[PDB]
Amino acid sequence: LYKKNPFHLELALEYWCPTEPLQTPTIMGSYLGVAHQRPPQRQVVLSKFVRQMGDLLPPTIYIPYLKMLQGLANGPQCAHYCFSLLKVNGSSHVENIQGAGGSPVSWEHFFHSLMLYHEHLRKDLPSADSVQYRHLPSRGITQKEQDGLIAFLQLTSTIITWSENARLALCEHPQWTPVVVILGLLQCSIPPVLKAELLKTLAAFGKSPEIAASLWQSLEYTQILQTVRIPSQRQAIGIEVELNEIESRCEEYPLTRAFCQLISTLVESSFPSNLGAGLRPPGFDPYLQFLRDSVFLRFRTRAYRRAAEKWEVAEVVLEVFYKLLRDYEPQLEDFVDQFVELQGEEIIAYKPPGFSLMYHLLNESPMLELALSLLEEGVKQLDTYAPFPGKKHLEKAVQHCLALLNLTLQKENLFMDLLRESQLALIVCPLEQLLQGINPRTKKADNVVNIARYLYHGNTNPELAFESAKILCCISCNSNIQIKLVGDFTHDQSISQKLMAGFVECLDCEDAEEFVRLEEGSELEKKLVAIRHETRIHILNLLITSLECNPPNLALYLLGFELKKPVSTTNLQDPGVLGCPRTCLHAILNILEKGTEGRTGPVAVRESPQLAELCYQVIYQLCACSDTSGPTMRYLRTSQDFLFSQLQYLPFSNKEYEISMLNQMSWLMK
Amino acid sequence: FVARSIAADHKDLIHDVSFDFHGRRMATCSSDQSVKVWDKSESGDWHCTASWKTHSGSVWRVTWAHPEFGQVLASCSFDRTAAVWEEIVGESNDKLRGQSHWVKRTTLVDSRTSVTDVKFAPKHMGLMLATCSADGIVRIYEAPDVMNLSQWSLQHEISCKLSCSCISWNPSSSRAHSPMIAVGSDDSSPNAMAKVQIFEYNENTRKYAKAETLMTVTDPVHDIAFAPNLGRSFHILAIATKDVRIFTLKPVRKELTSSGGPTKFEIHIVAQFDNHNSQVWRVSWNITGTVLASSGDDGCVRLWKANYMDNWKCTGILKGNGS
Amino acid sequence: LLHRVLVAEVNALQGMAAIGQRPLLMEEISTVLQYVVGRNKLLQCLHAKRHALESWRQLVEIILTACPQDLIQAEDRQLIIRDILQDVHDKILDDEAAQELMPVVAGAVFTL
Amino acid sequence: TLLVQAGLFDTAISLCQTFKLPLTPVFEGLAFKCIKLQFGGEAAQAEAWAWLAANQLSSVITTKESSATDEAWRLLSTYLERYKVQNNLYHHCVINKLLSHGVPLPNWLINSYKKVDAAELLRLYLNYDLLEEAVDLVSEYVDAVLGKGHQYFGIEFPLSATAPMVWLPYSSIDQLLQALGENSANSHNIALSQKILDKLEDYQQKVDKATRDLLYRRTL
Repeated sequence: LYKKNPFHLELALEYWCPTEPLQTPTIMGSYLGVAHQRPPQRQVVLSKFVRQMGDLLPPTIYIPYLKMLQGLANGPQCAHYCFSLLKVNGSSHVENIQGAGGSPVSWEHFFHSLMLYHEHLRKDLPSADSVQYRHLPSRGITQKEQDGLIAFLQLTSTIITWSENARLALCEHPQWTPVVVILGLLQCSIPPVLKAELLKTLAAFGKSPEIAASLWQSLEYTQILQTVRIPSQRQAIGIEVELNEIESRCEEYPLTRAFCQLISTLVESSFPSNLGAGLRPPGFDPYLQFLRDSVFLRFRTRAYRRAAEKWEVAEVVLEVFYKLLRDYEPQLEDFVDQFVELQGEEIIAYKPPGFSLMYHLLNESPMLELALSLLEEGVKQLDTYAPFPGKKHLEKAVQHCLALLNLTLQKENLFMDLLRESQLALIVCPLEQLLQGINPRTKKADNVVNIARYLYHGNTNPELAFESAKILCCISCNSNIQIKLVGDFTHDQSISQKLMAGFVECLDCEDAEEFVRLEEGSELEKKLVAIRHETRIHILNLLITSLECNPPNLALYLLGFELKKPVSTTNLQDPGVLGCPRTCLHAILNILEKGTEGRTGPVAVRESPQLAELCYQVIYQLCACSDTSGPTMRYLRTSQDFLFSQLQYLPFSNKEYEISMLNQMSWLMK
Repeated sequence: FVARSIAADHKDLIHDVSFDFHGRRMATCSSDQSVKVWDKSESGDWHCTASWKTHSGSVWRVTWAHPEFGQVLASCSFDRTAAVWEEIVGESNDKLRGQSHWVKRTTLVDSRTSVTDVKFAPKHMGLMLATCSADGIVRIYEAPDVMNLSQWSLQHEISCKLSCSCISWNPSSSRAHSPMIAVGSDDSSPNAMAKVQIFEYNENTRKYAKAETLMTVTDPVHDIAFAPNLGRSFHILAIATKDVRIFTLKPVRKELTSSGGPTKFEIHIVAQFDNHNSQVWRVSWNITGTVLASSGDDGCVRLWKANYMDNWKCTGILKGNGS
Repeated sequence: LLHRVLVAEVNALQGMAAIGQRPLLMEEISTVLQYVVGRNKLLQCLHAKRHALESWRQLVEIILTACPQDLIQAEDRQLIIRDILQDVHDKILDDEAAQELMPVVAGAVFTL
Repeated sequence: TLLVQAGLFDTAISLCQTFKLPLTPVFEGLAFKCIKLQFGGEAAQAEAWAWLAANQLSSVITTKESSATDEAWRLLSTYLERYKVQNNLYHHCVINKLLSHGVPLPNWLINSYKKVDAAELLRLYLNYDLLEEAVDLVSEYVDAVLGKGHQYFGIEFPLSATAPMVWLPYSSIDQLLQALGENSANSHNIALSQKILDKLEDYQQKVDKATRDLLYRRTL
């Protein structure tokens, strides 16, 4: 139950009771000295129940109690009170080092147990000459201790996922040293599920940047991924074997997913620039080689017992690549080959992981094949509208794939000019143009067409329609590409009718700018309305930029012009008339038409003033250009009387949106 | 130019002369093991107000502190020491007839070899004293109190890996240039390809890291001087060797990826002058760093200035007549 | 970009004193960034007022240069121009009036 | 341990002095405050003055700083020069804490520890794979025993038939030559091995002569 808190309510606080006063010095806004309220009887019975189900725990109730504490440790205060219970449960056993009877639900019992398993597993190590009849080694952890250790690692991981104090005041401990014990156990022959919950415990510890900076050097020192491959060595060591010899034996992948999750925290606390220095060239790319060339390029190859886990693996790798391209900004030294002395030879450093990602997205790479054939595969599942195993993880794996390509387009020009000044002997191609490469599956240029097919899902996946509209807005800036987009978007009329539908479906959606301000609303609903509104704004910006590109352009298609004739001979008509489809022009009109009967005037001039400003700009461009104006200035009078029905409401009036209303009025007067 | 003259009554060769910050006092030091202080009267004369033995060797330099630290002198010696001296008002102890009111507050002893030069730092760094010696080291000593000048802490040893002959602090008061010291070498070996080295206080290490080495100064060096910084985005450095040299040192702006290393310089030679026909034995700048003076075995001090096109030229020759 | 640049200098200040002053340096960066948001609002408002006045001027000048003389008579056409001139003048004879508008205002008064 | 977490280090040292307790947690915790600072954001830089000003550093002097982070490293240097009676343990502790956190060692800490044990430093460099600094540490140590700045390695008397007998960590040197040779496919692991071997006969021919010069002074 308390394991999720989707409204932040900390309701598990009735199961807690403060034994010590919190001294948070950072709120300075009240003067009511509320003197020492006594905790309510409900809380005094419940926080007593949590303690008194710890009294003399039998081995059957032990795992239920660790799970009860895991649910009740959810939230920042809940985690700090649970950390304090697990501390008080240990602080009693002084001097009496024969009376084995401390709490088995305490920090000290757990970290001493981890140290004992490390001590024992690292001692049975097979000295080679011992070739004769051994008995069974009665020192392997049994499942009852494994699943108990998993329950305590999952309790630990929830506590440190929330409480800052509980990451520090466990890593600081000079007798528990948890990072060194956990990395030490990951070097041992323990099952990959126990390794996964150990790696998740590190991934929750690595939130604090002081812990993360020491964890990066501890990972590099422990070779859990082997970054230093020795020239005599036939077998790799670490997770690159366990993935390909154990997980690729089980068809289940908990260890590699927990390792991707560990790197996924350790990028947002950042990585040391000197990572691996003196042992190898400094930098990140050996970890990117594993995630790219051993995980990602190998996620479609592998077999899976969980038909969902094929997508659970894709989410946690594309998240790491997204973070590494989000936070990297190109610099001129990325294009200079920095040399470093290594054991007496001069060797070039590993370039930034974001430079490595840009270089692998600005070429016809197997990583770009796997990205674009994930966008194709995503639409190809979604266009069925069905439920399927792991669906939510495929929708996220598409989201990170779109956001990667969008981050490339947002940084491409700077990366391409720093390459021109530095004169580095690389080749790279614009992603605008690589997206027009022949898809090796379908044997069309259909990658941009499959990006635009996410708009046909704008009501059901607005976060995929948003990044789609925004990517397409960026690509619409290139006047060279406009004429070809009109080709690829109209060559298949069945796809062309879904594309027209998806652009209209996002615009005629009724959600207003009001719901982003009302403090009562859910975070998730406020977010979804803002995403839908940005999706409209990027569609209007795509139309605005496309209309000043020479004909034929993408806006003249989306607005309904006869691109099989001279544009000025177009017979624009109302939706359904002679079989005319609904177009973005009938949507841009509908946005301004709502309220034209009312004493209050147009609704979007009040409830979406930035949407109204851009809608009037598209109508101005459609009336100022020589070859749209003939068709448009007919249509606006013959079916809508539009300039009379709008000018009657001038001037527009709100004191917030003066700049936008002066521009709405500017376009309507024009 | 007009010359007034003073009989210096040093009982052997004088090695150095140094003004106070106001040009109202001067110090001179000798092979007779003495330092003298001379004060400029309000009548425009000069009088020897103190004359005492400082050391056991020949004294090789003398230098003053900035007057926000009082009336403090430093002197270096062939006995391998440096000594710090304070002028005290009212402490002339008659029970010891003929001692000076310039009291020795400390003696620095850490150099294994002759201490060849000694310079106080620019005052905005604190009461710091650099020395250099023929063990190939520069040493930076530091007072924890301006009143208890007996206590001096050795904060840095800097290894040049060549003998040290002279030192110059960079006089930049601007917080956009890290503390710098340039070091010259008397080394006559043909194996050491460069005789000037420049150390930046690379703050990101607590240390005088070697930023640069003047690979064109192959010949031995006797003296070295940074030019006072009139707001310039680049430093100027004068060097005394077989010829006079003037270098520019312009910091290369770090791109935002080059963490923890020192700065690097766009370095030029702006001038090289043979016109002494002989070795150059001192280089010192005017207060604004616009005019250089240098001496040699021609028995001339020569003055050098930039014209309006940065063409450095000789502007004057101060020479003895022997009348 | 301005925030990134000012924060880069507040990382380049390698000293004891700058570590202690770092809060106040971020606080003065906050007032500089707020003033620059004000400067960006001012420039967008002075654009919008001027773009609206240019659009209004464009409408007035088509009513005068392109509409038929048998749609506004010799007296009502004169009254409309006499009244528009007096209103267009007072909004630029007031001393709070933005100078960026004067090249549009005199440009309208000329055609009127 | 609580005073060390707060950063009240000289009162933790005062308490160790009234209760015989080892200063090792004080040195490790002060080194860990330096490590937290050397990777520390703008808050951790301001947090530091609220414990630096507790450790009585009131006689301040400028122009000594590690960038921003700074007086934590001077307090640590001063404690390693103030508490000399056990100084192996407190250099070994601070260096093990820096190397387990990948921090490049301050050259003042190196040239302080060379005067205490260059072998406990060489053991640490082999424990942490720092084979280049191990090759040049051996390259200086052998030459310091040959008198070329002997005082930087604490040595009273360099190799002479008029002195005490000298010593070198050959156990660690044999292990360094193996630790290089384990990567024998690299040409500069061979060059770093030769840089030791050729210099160890340039040394051992002088140990042979000094032995012959000494035996000819205990047989007359």
